[PDB]
Order: sequence, then C-alpha cells, then structure tokens
Amino acid sequence: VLPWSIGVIIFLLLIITAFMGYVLVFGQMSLWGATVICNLVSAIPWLGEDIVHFLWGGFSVGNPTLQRFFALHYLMPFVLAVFALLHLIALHTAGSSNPLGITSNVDKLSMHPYYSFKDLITVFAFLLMFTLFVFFSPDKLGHPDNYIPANPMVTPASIVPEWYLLPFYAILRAIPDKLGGVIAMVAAILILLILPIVDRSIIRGNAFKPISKLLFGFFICNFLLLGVLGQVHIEPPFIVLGQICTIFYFSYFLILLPMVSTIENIFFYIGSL
Amino acid sequence: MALRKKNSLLNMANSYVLDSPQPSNLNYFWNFGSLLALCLVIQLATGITLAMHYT
Amino acid sequence: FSTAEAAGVKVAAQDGQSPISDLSVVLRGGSRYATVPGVSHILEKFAFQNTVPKSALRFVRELELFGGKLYTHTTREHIVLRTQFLKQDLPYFVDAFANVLKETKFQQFELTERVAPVAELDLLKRESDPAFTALEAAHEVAFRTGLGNSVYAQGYSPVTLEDVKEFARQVYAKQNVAVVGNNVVPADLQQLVGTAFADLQEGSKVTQAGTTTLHGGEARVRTSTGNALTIALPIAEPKPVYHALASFLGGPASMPWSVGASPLAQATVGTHTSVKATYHNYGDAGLFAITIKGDSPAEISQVAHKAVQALKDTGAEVTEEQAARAYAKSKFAAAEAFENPDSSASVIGMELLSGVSRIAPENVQKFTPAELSEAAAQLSASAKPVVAAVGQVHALPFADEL
Amino acid sequence: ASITSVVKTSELILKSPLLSKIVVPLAKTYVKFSGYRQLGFKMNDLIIEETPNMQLALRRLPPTESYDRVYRLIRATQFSLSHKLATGNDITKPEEDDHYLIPYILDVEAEAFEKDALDNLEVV
Amino acid sequence: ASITSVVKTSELILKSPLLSKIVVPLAKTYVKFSGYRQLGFKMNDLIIEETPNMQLALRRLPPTESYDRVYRLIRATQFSLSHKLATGNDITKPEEDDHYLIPYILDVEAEAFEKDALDNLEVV
Amino acid sequence: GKSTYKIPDFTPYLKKDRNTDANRLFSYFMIGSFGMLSAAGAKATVQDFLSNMSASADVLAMA
Amino acid sequence: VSPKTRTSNLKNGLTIASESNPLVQTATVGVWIDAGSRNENAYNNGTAHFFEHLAFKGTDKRSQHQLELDIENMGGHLNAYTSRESTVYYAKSFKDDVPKSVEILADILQHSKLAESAIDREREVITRELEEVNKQYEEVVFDHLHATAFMNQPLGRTILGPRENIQTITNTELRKFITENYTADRMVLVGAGAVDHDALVELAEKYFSHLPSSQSPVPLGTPIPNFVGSEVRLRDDTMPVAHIAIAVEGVSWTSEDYYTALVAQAIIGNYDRAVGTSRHQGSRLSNIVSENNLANSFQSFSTSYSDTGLWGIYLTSENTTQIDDLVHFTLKEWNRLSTSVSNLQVERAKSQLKAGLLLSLDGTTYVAEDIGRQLTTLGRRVTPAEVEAKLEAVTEHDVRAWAQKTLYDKDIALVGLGPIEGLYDYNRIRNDMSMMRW
Ligand code: HEM
Ligand code: HEM
Ligand SMILES: CCCCCCCCCCCCO[C@@H]1O[C@H](CO)[C@@H](O[C@H]2O[C@H](CO)[C@@H](O)[C@H](O)[C@H]2O)[C@H](O)[C@H]1O
Ligand SMILES: CCCCCCCCCCCCO[C@@H]1O[C@H](CO)[C@@H](O[C@H]2O[C@H](CO)[C@@H](O)[C@H](O)[C@H]2O)[C@H](O)[C@H]1O
Repeated sequence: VLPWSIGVIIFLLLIITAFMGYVLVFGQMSLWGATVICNLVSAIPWLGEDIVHFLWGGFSVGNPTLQRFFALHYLMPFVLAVFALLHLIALHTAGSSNPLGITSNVDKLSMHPYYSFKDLITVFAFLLMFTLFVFFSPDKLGHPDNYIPANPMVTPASIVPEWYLLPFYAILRAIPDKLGGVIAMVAAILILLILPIVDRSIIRGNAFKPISKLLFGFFICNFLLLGVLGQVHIEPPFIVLGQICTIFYFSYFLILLPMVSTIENIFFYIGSL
Repeated sequence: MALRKKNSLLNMANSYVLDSPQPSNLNYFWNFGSLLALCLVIQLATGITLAMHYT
Repeated sequence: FSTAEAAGVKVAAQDGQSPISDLSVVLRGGSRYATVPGVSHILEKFAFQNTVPKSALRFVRELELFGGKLYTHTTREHIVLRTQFLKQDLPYFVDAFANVLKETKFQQFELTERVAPVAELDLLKRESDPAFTALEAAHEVAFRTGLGNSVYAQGYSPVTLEDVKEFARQVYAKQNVAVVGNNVVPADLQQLVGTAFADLQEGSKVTQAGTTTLHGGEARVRTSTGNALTIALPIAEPKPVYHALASFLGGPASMPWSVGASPLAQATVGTHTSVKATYHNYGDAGLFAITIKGDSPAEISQVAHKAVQALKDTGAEVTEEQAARAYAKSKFAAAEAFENPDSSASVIGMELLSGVSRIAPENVQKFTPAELSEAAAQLSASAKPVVAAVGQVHALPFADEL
Repeated sequence: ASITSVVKTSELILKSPLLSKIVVPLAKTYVKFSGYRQLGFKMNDLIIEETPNMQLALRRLPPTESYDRVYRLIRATQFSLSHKLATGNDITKPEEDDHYLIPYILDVEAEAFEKDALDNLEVV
Repeated sequence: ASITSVVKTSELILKSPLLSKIVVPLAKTYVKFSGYRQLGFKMNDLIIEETPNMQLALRRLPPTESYDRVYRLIRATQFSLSHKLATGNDITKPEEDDHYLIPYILDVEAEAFEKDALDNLEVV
Repeated sequence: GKSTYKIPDFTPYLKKDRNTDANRLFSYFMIGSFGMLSAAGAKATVQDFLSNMSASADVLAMA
Repeated sequence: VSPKTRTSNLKNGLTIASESNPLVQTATVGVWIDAGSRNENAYNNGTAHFFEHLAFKGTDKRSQHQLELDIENMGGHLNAYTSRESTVYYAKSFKDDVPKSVEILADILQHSKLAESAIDREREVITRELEEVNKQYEEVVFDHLHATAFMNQPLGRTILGPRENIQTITNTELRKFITENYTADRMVLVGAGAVDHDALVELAEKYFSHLPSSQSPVPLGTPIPNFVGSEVRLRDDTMPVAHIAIAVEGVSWTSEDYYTALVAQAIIGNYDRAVGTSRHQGSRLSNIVSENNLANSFQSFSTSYSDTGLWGIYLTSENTTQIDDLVHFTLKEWNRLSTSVSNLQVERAKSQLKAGLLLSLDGTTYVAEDIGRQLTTLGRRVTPAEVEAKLEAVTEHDVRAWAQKTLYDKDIALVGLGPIEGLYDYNRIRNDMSMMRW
C-alpha cells in the first residue's frame, strides 16, 4: 500500500510539472491553457479569487506568472525524483510483486545481470520510438497554436490540455457545477488511494480472474474514451456520453470492483471444492 | 515494536534525527553541522523565490 | 470429606465457612502410568486448551471475570487440575472440567506452540534447584520404570500428538477420574457432576506396565548450576514408621537463623549445606531419601558421611524424647499436608481412586524408640543403596564410599 | 476479505437448493477458465500470504504439505517465466485441488476474531 | 604510526645517554601540560581504538583491566560534558599511569607484521 | 564509595517543592512561551515571505 | 461468609485478634508489631534486622539449644520477618501446641539474653548476607527503588543497614530500640485457625501483661515523604536478563484512593511467559508483550505505607534490543488509564479483584498475616462486605481522575539492572508519561 500511495503523489507531481513546463513556451495554448486551468482555483469557496490572483502574481496570466512557473518547473522534477526514490525504498521491504501474484521468496534472481539486461531491451525499443518522433515527426504530438505567440486578446478556436490530461478534463466537463467539476477531477486521481480497500479479493492480481480481467479491459477502454471526449467540442451527443463514461469511471472503484472481487472469492472456493 | 522503528521510511528518519546514538560530551563546535543545514535551507527557500522574479 | 458417587464418578466434598471454593479433578494418570516418557506432564499442560465448546482464549477471559485461578501439576501417581473460585461460581467450574475431559481438541499447533514450550520452561525452573534433580535421578535408579519414569517431559524424548491423544483416551474416563471439592456443599457438587460427567466414557483402570522392581546403583549428573546429593533407599514394604523416621532425622530448621536439633541438621554444622530426609510411600513400593544440597562439593561430601552415620546411630537406639519429637513432627507434617489444597486433593484422590483410606493427622501413630530404631536399622542394612550426585560429580561421594 | 467470510457465504449458498443449482455450475466453469490448474497450482496456493494471520497458518502446515507447496510455487514460477503451461502429471486434476490450507487459516482467524470480540466485552 | 614504531624509536632514545638526558625531561613536561591526567585518564586510554589490531588487543585485556578502562572512559566523558576537572583520587597520579595496553598491542602488531613479511618470502 | 544503596549527594540540585503543580507549571510556562514566540515568529516569517508572490508594486501601478 | 474476627484489648493496650476455623487441625499464633527499619535512624540502621537474628539466639532462661529443642518438641515451626514498617514473629503449631508456642514468643520478645558473644557471632552472619543479597535480583531492584524514590529519607534505607552500622551495633542500642518500639499499644497478638479467642486472651494476660505502654499512645497505623523522580542504573552486560522497575508515588493504607489505585493496578496486571494462561489475558499490555516477545514477565504493584506508597511495574526481559519497546508500550498503557479507560476495563478489573482479595487468604498463616497486617495498618479487620462495597464504589471516572493526578506527566523512579544499554535516558522514559496526541 505504501509504495502505491507514494506513487499516486508522484503522478500528481508529474501532472503539475508538465502543466507548468507547457506554459513556459508562452504561445497561444500556453497562455490560454494557463488561464483556464488556473481559473479552476477560483471555485474554492470564499478565498478562491484571492488565491488565483496570488498564484498569477497579478490580475491575469502574465510575466509574473511565467517567471514563477519557470522556477517551479525547474524545482518540481527534483521533488519528483525524491518521491520516486521514496516509493522504491518503501517497496524494498516486500520486494517486487510478480505476474502470478504469489510469493517470490521461494525463487529469487539478482537484479544484475538478469533485469539489467532485460531493461536494456526496452531502453532501445524506447529510443527507437523516441527517434521516430524526435527526428522524423517532431511536432506530431503538439498543437500548432503553440507556435503563435501568446495574445490575451485573441482566443484560440479550442483550448484543450495536452493529450495526457484529456481524461481528467472530460471528467471535469461531465459535472455541470464549477466546484463539482473540480472536485470530481481531483477525486478521479485521489480515488486510486482506495483500491487497497475496495478490492476484496483473497488473491493478488488478475492473472487467474476471468471476470476481473474483463472488467479491467472495460475500465481501460473507458479511460481512453474519456481521453478522446476531452478534446471533442462540447456538443451533442458527446455531452451525455462524457457523463456516462464519467459514471463508469467512478463506479469501477466504488461498485464494480468490490462486487466482482467478492463474487470471484466465492467462485474460487466453491469451484474448487 | 514502535512504528518509528517498524516502518522503513520512518526508521530512516528515526535513525538520523531521533534515536541516532550520539556521544554525550559534544561541545558547541558540534553545532556547525546543523547551522550549515539551516544556511542550506535558507538559500533554497530564498534562492527559489528570487528565481521567481529574476531574469 | 464425604465420599460419594455421581454418575459413576467418585466425588468427595467438604463444606466450609469461607467465600472461596477449590475444585480439583484428580486423574489416575501420573507418570508411573505413562506410556511414553513425559506424556503425563504433556497431558497436564494440555488441560484447558481448546475444547469444542470453549476455546482456551475464551476460558481464560471468562475465568478472569470470575476472578478464578487455575493450578495444575503432575506427580508419579496423579495429574491434579485445580480451580479456585468464589463459592457461587461452582456450576461454571464443573462444566469447564467436563469440557476438558470430554471435548479437548488435541491440535498439533497447540502442542508445538503452547503446550510443549510451557512444559519445557516448567522443567527448567524445577531443575534450577539441584536437589530436585538429585531426587528425580534417585527415583530413576531405584525403580527404573514405573516410579522410575521421569515425571516431566524432556527434550531427548519427544512426545507426539498421537502419544498424548492415546494416553488421554485412557485417562480421561470415568474409571480414572475423581472430583474433590474443598468448601463445596457436597449435595450440590454431586448433582452437578452427575449431569456434567454423565456422557464421559467409562473406559478402564490405567495400569502400570510391568511390576515395580527395585534396583540399586549410581547416577552422576554433571551440571554447572550447583551441587546436590541424594542418598536414597528403595523399600519393598512401605511402612508408616518411615514417616516418623524422616520427621525425626529431619534436616531443616524449625526457627530462623538456626541449624536445628535434628540429627541431619546437626550434620551440616560448620558448612553451608542443607539436608532433607524424605519418605515417598508409593503403594507397592517406597523410597527413603536423604537429599543434601550445597555450594561446595567437599562440604556435601562431609555432611554425606555424617548423614549415613546419623542413620546408623538412629538404628542403634533412640531415646523416648527423640521418639516423642518424631511423633509430634510427623503429626504436624500430616496436618499441613491435609491442609494445603495441592496435597489435600491428592490425598483424597488416592482414597477415591486407589482405595487407601486417609490417615487423619489425629490418628498418626506414636512409634516407640524401639520401632524407630528398628526402622533405621533396616535402612542402614539395605542391599540396594542409591546415590545420585548432581553438579561437580567428580568431587561428590560414591555409593561405595558411603 | 477474510477467508472466514468467504467460507461462510459459500456455505449459505450451498445450503440453498436453488442457489447451489445456479452457482455451483458457474463456479466450476469459472475455475476452468481461471486456468491456475494449468500451472500446476492448487487454489489455496493463490491465497495472499503476506499477513500475520496467513504467515501463522503457513507455519502450522504439516512439513510434507509445506514442502509440496514450496515445490508447486517454484514449478509455477518456472512455467510463468518460460511462458509454458503444465502438461501431463503437472496439470492439477480436479480431485487433487484440495483445500489443504483452509482449515489452518480458519482456526487462526477464529482465534483472532474471538480475541477482538472479547477485547470489547462489557460486564453486565 | 604503529605502536611498534613509537615504542622502538623511544627505546633508541632511552639507550642514548645524551638523548635521554634531553628528551626525558621534555617528555615529562609535555605530559604534565597535556593534562589528560586531570580527567583521570591513563595515557593508553587515549590510543585510537577503531582499528582491527586495536580491537583485537582490547579483547585480550584481562576482564578487570577492561572493566576499569570502561569506567575511566565514562568518568572522563562525564567530566568533559560538565566542563569539570578531576579532583582528589580521580586525578591520575604518575605512578598510576601504567602502560596496561602496550604489551597486548605490541603482540598483535608483531604477529601482523610477521604475517606481512612472510607473505613476501622468496625461497632461495 | 562502595555501597550502591547510598545515593550520591544531590542536595546542591534538588528542589524542595519538586512534586507540586506550581513547580511543573513554571517549566511549562517556559516551554509554552517558547512555543508561543516560535508560532508568532513563524507566522510573521511565512506571511512576510510569501507576500513576495502577491502582485508587486509595478504590477499594481498598472491596474 | 468467613467467621467474624474477634478483637479484645488488655489493660496495657495490647490488642488480641483472632479468626477461628474448625476444619483445620493446625493453628498460626504470632505477634504483629507496628515497628520496623523506618523507626531506626542512620546510626542504628539495621538494628531491627539484627534483633530478629538475636531473638532466636537464647533467652534469659532457655539457651539457644534449649530453645531449638522446645520448638522441635512442639512439632511446629517458628518464623519471623522484619520490613520497613512492620515486624512479625509467628509460630505455626498443632491445635494443642498453641499455649506452649505463645509462651515461647513472649519470652523471646520480652526477655531475650542479647549476649555479647552471640552478637559477635551474628555480626559475621549478617555481613555475609550483605554480600549475598546481590543474587536476589528482584530484592536488589526494589531496595534501590526505595533508596532513590525516598532519597535520604527513612523509607529509603535498607533493612539490613550499612556495613559500618553492622560493625558498631551494641547490646545497648538493641535494648533501646526494642524498649522504645515494642510497646503494647503497638503490638497485636493474632490467632488464626484452631484457636479459641477466649483462650488466647487468657494466654495474653498470662504472658504479655507486663509489657510497657508508650508515653504517647497514638492509634495503630499512625505515620513527610517527599518523592524524588530519579534513576539508578546498575548495568551488567554479563547478566542475560534485564530487571527494570518503574514507579510513581502511590497511596497510603488509609488513602481515599486506596481501592482506586488497586483497580488501576489490576487493569495493567501481571504477565509471565511460563504460565500457560498468560498469553490469553485480557490486559492490553499483556497482549502487546506476549505477541511481540518483549519480556519474560511483568508484575504491577501498588505498595502502601502509613503516609505514602509506590505504584508501578517490575519487568524482566531477555530481549535486550527491544527494551525501548517494552518500556514504551508499558508507559503507553499507563497513559490510557488517564485518557481511554472506560466502564469495560474498570468493571473487568473490579470483577477480578472481588475474588482476588478473598482468594489471597488461603491457609492459616495467610489468614493470620491478613488479620495482623490490617490491625497494624488500619487499626481494624475490614469485613469482606465493607471491602466489596469500597470496590463497588470505584468508577471509571475515579480511575481516570486518579491517573490524571498520579500518573499523567509525573516524575518516575526508575531502576534498571543487567544488560540495560537499550534502556533510554531518564528524559525519554519520562516523556512517555504523557501523550502529545491528547
Ligand atoms: C553543506 C555543508 C555541510 C553540512 C550541512 C554538514 C553537516 C554535518 C553534520 C550535521 C554533521 C554531524 C554534526 C556535526 O559534527 O556538526 C557533520 C559532521 C561532519 N562533517 Fe559535515 N557538513 C557539511 C560540510 C562539510 C565539509 C565541507 C566537511 C569537510 C571538509 C565536512 C566533514 C564532516 C565530518 C568529518 C564530520 C564528522 C565530524 C565529527 O563528528 O567528528 N562536512 N556534518
Ligand atoms: C548553497 C546555496 C546557495 C548559495 C551559496 C548561493 C549564493 C549566491 C550568491 C553569493 C548570490 C549573489 C547574491 C547577491 O549579491 O545579490 C546569489 C544570487 C542568486 N541566487 Fe543563489 N545561492 C544558493 C542557492 C540558490 C538557489 C537554490 C537558487 C534557486 C534558484 C538561487 C538563486 C539565486 C538567484 C536567482 C540569484 C540572483 C539574484 C540575486 O543576486 O539575489 N540560489 N546566490
Ligand atoms: C532529506 C534527506 C532525504 C531522505 C533520507 C533519509 C535519511 C537518510 C537515510 C538513508 C540511510 C539508510 O541507510 C541505513 O538505514 C537504516 C534504516 O534506518 C539505518 O540503520 C540504523 O538504524 C537501525 C534502527 O534505527 C539499526 O538497526 C541499525 O543498526 C543502524 O545501522 C542506517 O541509517 C543505515 O544503515
Ligand atoms: C504554508 C502557508 C499556507 C497559507 C498561509 C497564507 C500566507 C500568505 C498570505 C500573505 C499575506 C500578506 O498579508 C499582508 O502582509 C503584509 C506583510 O507581509 C502586511 O503589511 C504590513 O506589515 C508590513 C511589514 O510586515 C508593512 O510593510 C506594511 O506597511 C503593513 O501593512 C499586510 O497588512 C498584510 O495584508
């Protein structure tokens, strides 16, 4: 539980780091994405507006905001490296889990040379993917509007986050209330912290659980659909679709996984009697 | 077992700032190490803040 | 103690005027009846473990709510399980004994984790006294099997769960069970035992494998934890005169910071040793023992020679004063044995199980100087003397020296 | 979930004729598609063991059961890393899939749960 | 420097009449101004102990010497932290400043140095 | 000197009223005052320092 | 319902107190004195203990040998013990050997020879015992505990006394001590078992009538102790077992919190790994200690004196690296007496004590000890009904109130003996006497 819980914080720190780094270009998407995302803080009751002006260092996103985002963007990766190390120190008490979900205390292998050399394979696979983007298609994953200098007057046609934030944006849009939407979006990440509780299985992991595997597959594909819905226009029928997908996202943690894991426990016991 | 000893993360902090066994007769010249830690913390806090306003 | 019978179980109770009752189950299951070495000790330690109606844990938590206490011990003849509680809580305690005798789940994990570790600490605590060891070794030499079996479980002879389960099948049976209630209304106990122990098997009387045989010899036990020496004499015809003889010979003091007027107490003069004459009536056989503990092995050697001489001197002739002292001290010994619940339980237990009618302290016989001297003479001239040395055994006496 | 919970709920179902008629066939197909028997495991080999209760129950296993469990874990680990399935005698047959561990863990948990209840008793 | 070196060089000096006449008075003044005796130490209590050789020599001390050394270290530590000096019987008198440890460490080092030499022997 | 049951002399240091509430209260007054000044000093420090992030004078001039 | 304790006085002021039992055939008769080592100064410290030796060294009439013979002829035994505030001299005999044993006691108390030769012979004996008490670890720990808790006070002195006093105690000092302290108004003749009260009163009139009365007769159990938070460390790395006692100032015999302190003590309770039932006890500390193997044993105590007491725990442990855990969890259980105890723990402990207080009185000696103790400390034998009522009046509110004034954030006296490197300094132990979360 502890390496997983520190992992959830690592993920939040990654999001903040990448958000601030994207603003630094100060193109159209940089400015307008900063404006919309920082105005979510205005939803905090009573003090929200004051907090936003304090974050910006002024009354809109401008020079003070950019200079502070640079300093924090430089810092946050160092913080993230510390938490990455912490989650591995926490893991080192139990060791790595494994795909069967059983103990490995019966049969251990040294990290080197076995996993050192196994890691090199994917290092080179990664470098090949990296090569194809950086050298042959360096702008495929970006937004053309970020090659226009920031202009507070002109509003871009569509303000969307970077692709990796899109599912969280779709969850926010699903709730009509401003504060509601903010809470849901944060909750969508913080709810990962309750997996250790809502999973009622007596067995670790899904390798041997056909129904859990099907549910997991639906959960993953729903998360990708939320990502796609994060960058469509707010139009029919995507509005209702985004709400159904949002409900399914939360019901995986709150209803489906606890039900399915309970029933599978019974099926394993009765099935093997 | 006390949590400070049982939990591996807490135990690392415990080992340096709490249960760490020290000689009983250190004089005030053993205080410079923590003053250096204080200078470092001030430089990080002030330096990162200056970086928010410096060009 | 009014002896009666309730559903085939012998029940003896004596009402009193006190808020505290003692209920004891005496079992014919002591070490002389043991099938495997140590099983009677392990069975004793298995009492009040998990039963089918009530776990060990639940029993202890409830016992605390009644403020009751539990005492158990093993002898060569019996296992004694005793509870002490407030008078009114009698039905709970009768039912708890019934659960133990009928429904003990003898689980392997209890043996490994609970019972055997406790049995091992029990023995180590007793052995801290080298006199305990010396007197145990003397029984082993003198009787070999039966009375010569160890009372306690040892590491060298492991008791298995199947051993303990088999022995319990024999022992926990109406034929081997006696109930003794101190400060218990006799009619109330009979009614309760009659309902609770009705479904206990009848079983059969556990018997000693083999007849009691008497032997002589030596047992040198090297310890580094202090020095003792037992000079024991196995008796084929246990007589009550040996009780008076032990009391006469003596060994301990009857006042603080003193040696004592007893022959054996006057054998320790000038040393830091302690003597103790002890007669062990065992029905078919007996053992008269003179245990001398001390720090210095040379000091023990000295007292040991004076001890043997004292016995010979007694055998020659004793005076009327000495005879009166023997009787007075023996009557007192009988009185306090019938008082202490530990020994009280076993005394009536022997009357109920075996048949040996108890000798009331007021009926302790007065032995003439002639009868005492004759008893000592019969011991000094024994063909099978036992000597058990414990400690620095190279520096302790041998049988042929004594 | 506690093994106790799973065992008791299953027993409620097995009691009900209707329920058993519909649940037992589903449970048997579930176990077939689970495919743990194709790595030579018994069902109880999959139970999470990193808890005090389970470590206690594993220490109470008879030595032979304990040595055989070690072998089945090592053998399954070797099939997993090789991406192979058991064949022949290595496949667990339905008659070999015995609940060797369930009785030990039920006793450990019975004590643990009684201890919790008794820690909260109120003298009336 | 090795204790061996110090002891041998000192012995060279004590042999030479001239050298001893000039060095022994300086060494005695040095020891007076050093002031370790005012914390109740003996000179050998100050020798660096965190070496394999010294840990071996300390293990070879007779138990009595070893227990007394422990007490003198604890007592000096208490004077140090209090900023006090020994008074009365706590002050080490010159006649009490015995080289209790030197013989043990010289034997440890003799073996260690012989081992090093013999590791480099050449059959002729 | 030899008997360990004869406690060394602590009379130069011992307070007569060591068991009283007044005695304990005094030392908690010192600890409390120190905690109080540390809380007030932390609050001042945090407030003054973090105010750097609020609009600077040149930003407020153009508002 | 036990028989009533009968009580009579003589003219000099000697109390006679008896509790008959028809079932037994043996009777304990003895003299409980409200005097002990506390009544000595620093110059005669050890006199009371010295007298106990000389009481059995010969009287005005009978020699030591004759004394031995006489007791042996009765068939029973004589026994004596001296504590800080109480001295006892009893004689367990047969029913019919009660009068003769009474005669022997009156003689050794009123007319002991105290021969100079006998004094010199005992000097060596007592000197040997001084360098032999070391073996009894529990006694060492408790003697140091009193010495430190009542630093430089009469309750902080040892019973045996210092070596220096042992070499200088004279027959004059001995005579003075027993003349000042063994007075009739401070003495109770106690009978338990097969005794007739009326017979015992007659024997008292025959033997103890010429006892001096004190000049100022105060009531029995009449006493200012100033507890010192402090520690004694007796580190011995060669011992395998650490022995640690921790105590706060507790309650006197007549405190209004006497029963509340006993209930609080019972909530923590005792533990011993050698007893089979101990792993199943209800006590929270017992569960922590047994599950983690932190100790071989612990024993809670609440020791009382006329004007003070010590309440605490005595632990023994071989787990030298987790001594910190043992002490930590012990003091966290004490904290709960002030912060968390509810009706549950309190009612459980009261249930246990209701029986325990009666259970203690087993044999005739146990009964005699109870009568004697209660008569010399309270001035009366408290009936079981009164004790049951006082226990019933203890509420959870009383325990919490008592703990908050007596334990919470209080100075402790701490003694450690053996491999105690793992025992932290005073501050870290004393910091566990409160919880920052509360
Ligand atoms: C950022 C700079 C530094 C920090 C924060 C720091 C911190 C500390 C601390 C906290 C200690 C233990 C407490 C003490 O003795 O003061 C310590 C000890 C030590 N430091 Fe530093 N230090 C720093 C720089 C240095 C430098 C430059 C050196 C050496 C050239 C050094 C060498 C040591 C040594 C040898 C010790 C052990 C000293 C001893 O206890 O005897 N440190 N340091
Ligand atoms: C060991 C830690 C550090 C030391 C010794 C240090 C030292 C210095 C010094 C000597 C200056 C010149 C100051 C002046 O005269 O104006 C300076 C300036 C600066 N430092 Fe640092 N520094 C440290 C850490 C940092 C950190 C962590 C940052 C984070 C960015 C930082 C940011 C700055 C900036 C922006 C300036 C220029 C503005 C100014 O002069 O004040 N420093 N530093
Ligand atoms: C701002 C810094 C970022 C976070 C880093 C935290 C402090 C640094 C810890 C890394 C060092 C860990 O390396 C290791 O840790 C263990 C775990 O406590 C510690 O172990 C130490 O304490 C434990 C118990 O407290 C003892 O049993 C052990 O004998 C001793 O060596 C030591 O410190 C070190 O041997
Ligand atoms: C981890 C912390 C999380 C939450 C903490 C929130 C703190 C951030 C709020 C910054 C508040 C600044 O609030 C403002 O501060 C300055 C001092 O800084 C005050 O200014 C006042 O004192 C300063 C000096 O200290 C003078 O220059 C000034 O004339 C006077 O008005 C204002 O009266 C106050 O309104």
